[PDB]
Amino acid sequence: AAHVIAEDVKLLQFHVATMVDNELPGLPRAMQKSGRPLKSLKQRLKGKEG
Amino acid sequence: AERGELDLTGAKQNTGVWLVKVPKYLSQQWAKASGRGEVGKLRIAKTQGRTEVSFTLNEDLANEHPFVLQSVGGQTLTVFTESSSDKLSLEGIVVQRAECRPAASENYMRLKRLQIEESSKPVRLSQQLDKVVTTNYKPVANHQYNIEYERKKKEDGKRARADKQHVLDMLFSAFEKHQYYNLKDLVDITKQPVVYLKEILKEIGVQNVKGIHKNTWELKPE
Amino acid sequence: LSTMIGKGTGAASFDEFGNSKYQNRRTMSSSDRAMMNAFKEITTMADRINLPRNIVDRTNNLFKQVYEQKSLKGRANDAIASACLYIACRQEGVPRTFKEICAVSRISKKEIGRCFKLILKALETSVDLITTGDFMSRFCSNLCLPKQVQMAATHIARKAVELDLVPGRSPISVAAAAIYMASQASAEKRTQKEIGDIAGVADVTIRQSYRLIYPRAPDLFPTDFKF
Amino acid sequence: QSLGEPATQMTLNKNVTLGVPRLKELINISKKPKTPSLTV
Amino acid sequence: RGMFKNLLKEVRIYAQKFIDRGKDFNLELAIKTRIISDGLKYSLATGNWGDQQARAGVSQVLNRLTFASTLSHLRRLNSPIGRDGKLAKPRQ
DNA sequence: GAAGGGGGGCTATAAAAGGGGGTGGGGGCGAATTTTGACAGCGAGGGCCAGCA
RNA sequence: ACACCCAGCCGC
DNA sequence: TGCTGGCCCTCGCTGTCAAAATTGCGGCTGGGTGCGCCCCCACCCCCTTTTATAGCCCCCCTTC
Repeated sequence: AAHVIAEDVKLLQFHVATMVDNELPGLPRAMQKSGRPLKSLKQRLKGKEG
Repeated sequence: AERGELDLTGAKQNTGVWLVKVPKYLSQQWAKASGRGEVGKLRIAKTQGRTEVSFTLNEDLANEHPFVLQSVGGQTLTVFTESSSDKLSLEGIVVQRAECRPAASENYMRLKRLQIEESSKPVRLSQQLDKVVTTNYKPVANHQYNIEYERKKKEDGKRARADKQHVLDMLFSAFEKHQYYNLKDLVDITKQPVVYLKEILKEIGVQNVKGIHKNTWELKPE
Repeated sequence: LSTMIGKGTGAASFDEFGNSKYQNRRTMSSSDRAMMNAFKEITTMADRINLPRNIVDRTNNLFKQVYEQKSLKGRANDAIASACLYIACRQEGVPRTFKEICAVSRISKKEIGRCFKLILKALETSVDLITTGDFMSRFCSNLCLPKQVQMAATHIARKAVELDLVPGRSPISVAAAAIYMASQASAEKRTQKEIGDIAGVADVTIRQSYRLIYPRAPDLFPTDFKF
Repeated sequence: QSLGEPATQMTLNKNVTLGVPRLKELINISKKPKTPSLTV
Repeated sequence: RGMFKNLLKEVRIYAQKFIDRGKDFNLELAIKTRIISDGLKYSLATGNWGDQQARAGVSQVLNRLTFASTLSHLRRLNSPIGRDGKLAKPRQ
């Protein structure tokens, strides 16, 4: 169905975004099993230990 | 004259009643008396400018209770009644308020402590076991629920494959009761093997899609 | 390799009906789901009788080998699970009885017996035959009996096995018989019902072993016991 | 560095504000000062 | 309290799963002994005070360096004010 | 009616036959602060127009 | 034989 | 023909609010870990029956 394609491309949107930028407001943070929100590119470049 | 009417003759007579607070041991003694006829004597004495109210416990009931009056005009209190015949009535209006206190000063606390022992009876605390338990997960060849269920699968029996005419009559008779049915409900009512019943109803019944719960079957031939 | 999508912090991800529009699909194949549920069942089964985690990990190893052997699809995964638990308890030299596994499992003794028979036939392994002396420590300790009772009962059981009073008798029956020997000779005494409760053998089986072990009693005892 | 090394020695926070908060309030343009004042 | 709520939810799901099929259920297997025995262990071991956004550093390894260190570590308190925050008032 | 006893059923071993039911596998449903910046209201203004004189 | 997370502690 | 007040259509100061970022340097140590679920299909096991074998155990019977 068209709604299946829409929700799946929206999910892939979310995954590409959280690959690029994770700290942005609104969407939930992509996390591994058992906590530990994964270290995206912002978390690797910006800040003290970046 | 109606069921919801409250009799108001007591208010028209301007009957004045007294409301009094008493401690719980007096109530317990009055309950233990079980209405023998007398529980004590109420004493009142008025001086030239003061009043004195007290209550004396019955000597038989025991085997002084001074009263303190209080302000009443802060509220208007009246008493109504409900009967088993649903005839509501008003008794009267409270005109004086008092409270009952014990004359015992130091020994009374002892009774309070005993009531504490009467009130700390149902509260319950954890205990220490010197020995760890033995009778947990006792080695049993088959569970009681399991052996009862396996026993019950012997006499109810497996659903025998029946002839086509009888199951057709059963399914149309069930269709006469209600328009739609679920497959698991048809299996329960007709009491037939799922694959066989599905094979019989494939010829005459047809799946119609319903987005409200699931794709289900129709027993109508058309 | 996967990731979980958590709950949203901001309210900007919520739809008009809520539901946050972004949630974990959790596909992870069927076989991995089956293995995960089986491992959960193994852990919650072995915790009931308080097994050490080495036996749990050995059970998981046997379950993964059986599941990848692809021969026992026709039986409930829980049966293979409890069978692997029995195999791992056997292979560490601390065997449990079938009834003890059946107590902490939803499965009858017939099914676990047949599944154990099919595991030994299929996975091609050999297990050591049980002896009476393995069960003695667990039985005495759970019955709260001292060390002298332990040593006396173990000596009685091993002597009764080697001298041949009990042809073809189950080791569980003669083990509980040795428990009854050591119990009915000291200050502390244990009733037939307690012995059957802790061993799983029926009181008739205890009386059968009693009446068959009763002649030649001082020879089975150790050198000193303080009668 | 010759400005910020005389910043780790004075204290923090009938006179106007003075110290590290004044330094922070000066090098930021600080559109809402805490105690702005004139000298007429 | 939270973990007993979890245990009751779990035994409710188990009892429903073996009551919808229409038979009795054994209570011994119903209660998962994993939950209470593991979660309290996990919380005291890690110091994270929850079922993994909760309070952190509640539980610490005891400071066996001297007897005064042990006593001062056992009689310690802890404020929840965010330790990195550049405040002045609550610390006084 | 508690306890000991007897008789009988349960367990596994093979094998065949058909079909019902249990089981697993795949697929579908829903404790602190700054600056830049825009939304939205209120308000005034130049303009555009029909009517006045 | 790591990598995150957490805690404690040192000097200013 | 010049003058007048109505609203149209455009601009914008402003209050509050939303968005988004940052919040000392270096270091030594120990410790822990690594959603929510129903339905529809294939495929296999047990339902019978027989019999030998024996220990084990349920159930009823019997005793006093």
